[PDB]
Amino acid sequence: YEHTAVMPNKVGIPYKALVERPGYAPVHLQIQLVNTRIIPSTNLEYITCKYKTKVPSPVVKCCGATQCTSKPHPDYQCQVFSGVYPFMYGGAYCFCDTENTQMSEAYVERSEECSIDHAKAYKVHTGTVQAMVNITYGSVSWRSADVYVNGETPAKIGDAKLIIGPLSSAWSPFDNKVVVYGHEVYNYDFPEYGTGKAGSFGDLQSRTSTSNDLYANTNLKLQRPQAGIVHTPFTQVPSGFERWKKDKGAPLNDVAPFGCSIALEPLRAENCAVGSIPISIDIPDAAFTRISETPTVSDLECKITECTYAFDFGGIATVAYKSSKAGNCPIHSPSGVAVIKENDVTLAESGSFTFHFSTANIHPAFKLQVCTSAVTCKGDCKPPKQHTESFT
Repeated sequence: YEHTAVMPNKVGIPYKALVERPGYAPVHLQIQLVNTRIIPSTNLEYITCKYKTKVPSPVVKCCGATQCTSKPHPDYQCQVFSGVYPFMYGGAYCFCDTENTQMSEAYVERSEECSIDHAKAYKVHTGTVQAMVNITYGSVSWRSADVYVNGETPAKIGDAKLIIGPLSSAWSPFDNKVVVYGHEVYNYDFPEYGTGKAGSFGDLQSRTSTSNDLYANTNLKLQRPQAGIVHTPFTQVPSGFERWKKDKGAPLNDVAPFGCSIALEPLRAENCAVGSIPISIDIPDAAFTRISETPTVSDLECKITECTYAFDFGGIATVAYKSSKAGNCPIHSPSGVAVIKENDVTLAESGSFTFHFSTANIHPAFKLQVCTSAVTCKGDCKPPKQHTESFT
């Protein structure tokens, strides 16, 4: 058999239904989401970190002069200072007194912390969405399995064949450009490709964690060594990675709508309850039984004892019933007013039983259906005083 419906995209609660083909006894289907992962497709543009300005030793070219060349280093800086006469330990340095020479040489590179703490700049496309469902039907125990959310791909949970999706809405918490740092992700909308602005977010952009070409823009500027002393002073804007790491906005783990955490390894968005899931289950024929051996149910009445429209199962009702034969058969309320905790009941001779339920209505109007027959419990005027509520 094959039963189709639509269920809500909510994780913790189960979705219950009664699938029934005439001639056979109904079987209770109960399928519950556990995970719901809208996983986009990401490619790593670069990883930005805090820089380090390495300074190879300055060559002091006594009497004469030493012009330099340009070199293939990131943010490399030449300039030569004139008239230094430096003073090392235990004497002066090369008394020419108009040396016309000094070589301040500074260039940017990755720091040792760059391999431990870096912010990766991912681009984002729509990608895919999947989940992991847990299903029970009839008498078979709970069985769970990862399943794609789309109309095409089926899934073998036990023996029954499952098809869910596509998701009723294409909304995703992410957007075209995101930044991953640590365990968290930020919707920083403008990672820069090869155009850094000297210390905002992108100032040392490395195409990967080990690229041998680090686009460095830090306004590295060399300065005169004053009063005749050998050192390579410089002055650059503070790190942009440090600035972003300091004054970032809130993460997307804490401002994402629809209440979803953000797993990082596939860069998922777990349990983000929005929309609906079309559902189509294919149950084995063996799961059904001939209606001859199941309890026929007639001479039925439903008295509501007491209830309250809270999230939890704040409801009790009792149905009186005149038996046909002893057995065990299911319950389900297909209406949207009430949701019933109990799945199956043992009907003995004159079996009158009770069931608990939850509702959001002041005066309910749900109709219970117990083992191939329907009884309407109008319900009483119930008082007031995380779970399933229609609330319409």
